[PDB]
Amino acid sequence: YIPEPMDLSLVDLPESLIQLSERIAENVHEVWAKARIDEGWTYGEKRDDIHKKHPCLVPYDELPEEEKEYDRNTAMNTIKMVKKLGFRIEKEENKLDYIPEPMDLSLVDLPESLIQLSERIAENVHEVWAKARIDEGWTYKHPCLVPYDELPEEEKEYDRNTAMNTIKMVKKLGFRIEKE
Repeated sequence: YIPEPMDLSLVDLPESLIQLSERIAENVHEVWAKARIDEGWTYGEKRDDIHKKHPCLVPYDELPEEEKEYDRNTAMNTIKMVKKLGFRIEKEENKLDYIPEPMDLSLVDLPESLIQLSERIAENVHEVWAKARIDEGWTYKHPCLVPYDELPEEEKEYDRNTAMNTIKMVKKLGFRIEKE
């Protein structure tokens, strides 16, 4: 099995999609902070995994720039995937006082075309994961290094709901995704 992820190296994002990419990365930080603060986590300068302290539990603007890169690139890469498949994307606080306010996607409905788009994203994301690690000498050592088709529906439901949630964030942020 040789994973072949989509080549995004030639797609170029205009300013409106760069900004969309950054508001997505911002919202996934808030989702993460609400999730863990409700789990009983708090800010501390160094991170303790058993006393539930962590330093990124901060307003997004007070995160270090390196600390923002991972989500920004992931969000940007998903937008590029959507672009390379031929989809248009068009329209239409103090540290101690920080309460994360993630978007609510509970009621965002996705048409069937975008649900399958989400599935296509999840497949390629799994493909990027495999190649990266298969390039570093891994082998089936992980049992997820399989064709996306031959993954167990337990894990395939996870990747697909992650991509589905990004597509919902785009729609709640006022954008429209249409083929051609």
